[PDB]
Amino acid sequence: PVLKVMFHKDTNVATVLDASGSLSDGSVEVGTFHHPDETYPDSVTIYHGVRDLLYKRSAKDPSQTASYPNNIINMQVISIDMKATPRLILGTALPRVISTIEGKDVTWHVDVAGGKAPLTYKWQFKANTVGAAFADIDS
Amino acid sequence: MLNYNAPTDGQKSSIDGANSDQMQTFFWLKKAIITARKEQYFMPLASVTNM
Amino acid sequence: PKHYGKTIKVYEYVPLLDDRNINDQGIDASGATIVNGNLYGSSKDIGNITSKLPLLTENGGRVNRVGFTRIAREGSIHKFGFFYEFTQESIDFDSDDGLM
Repeated sequence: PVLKVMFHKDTNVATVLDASGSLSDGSVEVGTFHHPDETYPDSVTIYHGVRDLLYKRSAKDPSQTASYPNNIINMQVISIDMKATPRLILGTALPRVISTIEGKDVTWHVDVAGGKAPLTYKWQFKANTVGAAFADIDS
Repeated sequence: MLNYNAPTDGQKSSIDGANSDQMQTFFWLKKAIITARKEQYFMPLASVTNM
Repeated sequence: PKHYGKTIKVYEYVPLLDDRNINDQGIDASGATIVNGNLYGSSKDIGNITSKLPLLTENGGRVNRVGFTRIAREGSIHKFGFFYEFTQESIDFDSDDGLM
């Protein structure tokens, strides 16, 4: 998902919030980024994206851009405030292979944490024959 | 800054190109898990008769 | 000792993971600021522990922060006493000696 970052000069508080959301505190819009990175999903968190976005902007006025000696590169004073929905993670994963014999019951359980409630689950089944595609199980 | 990513699960490290991949991505202990033989109870009871 | 009043005080240091350790130094794994400094209190919930575990990527900057707290005690002292009095005739003319 795309996240939107706003920066307040006086209090040095950076707000991370959804694309549709907005803030009327008096902050300015610095940029946007994808929280789950497309190429490196489990490599970088929100902090790295916020730092990379803030590297571009100017120290005097966060509205405009500046070169190296004049950016906002001191992250010790800057505080990150999170307002966006937490990312969706898979706490429990299905076993990769299940072996059984004919005439026995089998059970699959999955647990998902995070996201915005409520959550909806849909199950799909693909036949073993050649040229088969996923089809919904009749609920 | 994981330019290593995870070669397993389909992710590619940054140094490796789109075509190539890491030669070795796991460690093999070479020590196998085996189960013991089932024990027998009725066999010691029998008394043998020569044919 | 003398010249120090009537009170004795001492410090007690709280461990990192108790509920009594309250502060504002916390930073959660995502890098955002969080209300509580300690990773988790005296909570044994698996869900809470899983949510608040300290995890690291390759580059870990400003990811997990903690804080500490201390407590103080005190005590004081008091004074007691009592007395009695007598005369000389009560001692000289009494039936038995050794009353004192």
